[PDB]
Amino acid sequence: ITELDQTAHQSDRLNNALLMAIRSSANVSSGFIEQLGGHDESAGKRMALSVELNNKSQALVDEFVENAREPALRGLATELQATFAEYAKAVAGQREATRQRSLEQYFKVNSDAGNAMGRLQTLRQQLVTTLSERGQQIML
Amino acid sequence: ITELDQTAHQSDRLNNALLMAIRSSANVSSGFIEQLGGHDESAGKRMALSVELNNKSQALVDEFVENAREPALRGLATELQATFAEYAKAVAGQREATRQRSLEQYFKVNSDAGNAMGRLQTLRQQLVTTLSERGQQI
Repeated sequence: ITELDQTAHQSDRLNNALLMAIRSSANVSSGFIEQLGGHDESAGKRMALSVELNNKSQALVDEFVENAREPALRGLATELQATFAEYAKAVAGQREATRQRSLEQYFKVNSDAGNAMGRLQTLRQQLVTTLSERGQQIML
Repeated sequence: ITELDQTAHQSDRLNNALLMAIRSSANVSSGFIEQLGGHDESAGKRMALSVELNNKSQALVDEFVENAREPALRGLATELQATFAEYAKAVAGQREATRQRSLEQYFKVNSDAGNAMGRLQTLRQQLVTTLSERGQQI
């Protein structure tokens, strides 16, 4: 029954990582809105929240890769880690666009992140399916 | 295996509902900045996506809560229903502010929204853990 809890924790890492990665990009936009409204300190707070959420998401993504040992899982896990690196740099580019106070630059790397996020969602769906297949197999 | 397939469907309803709810508010803040930059066509598209995502995730949460009859679940399922009702109330306020293009209105509910998503995340974990235990209770 130890192997089942291990699969469930891989599932939680995956679902938590994606949720916090989306939150992180959302907080960048909220920070940019605060700055355009004259609240530079609250913009600073939202920037810190975005980096925090992104760093936690990255920690969970790497934990998932490290604890992935089933061969049907590791090929996708590598893809998830590479694709998340893409998403992180785009969110970093969003925080940098906030720094420039450049709006048209913000829209460019915002589309970047949404593009990479769309591929993270497809990868998450494959891994959840691989994970829960493995869990159901242990039970049968 | 039918009782196991329903705890599987229940976890899928919950995980999808959260992902779409977080995406719904992210589209509103992205839409709001797009209005500030003059990208009004794009912002209108983000608002339509946010309303559709809110509608589907509300439908998934509703179905999840109504099917959560188990005693270890009912309390947490009620907490999710309450928490999600207060999240949709804040994201709807973010959308109202963006349509009115009011920075003042946006700043009233933007913290309400973001805070509740963290709690949604917390409750998802507590619920999936309880569902995973009932699933292996077989």
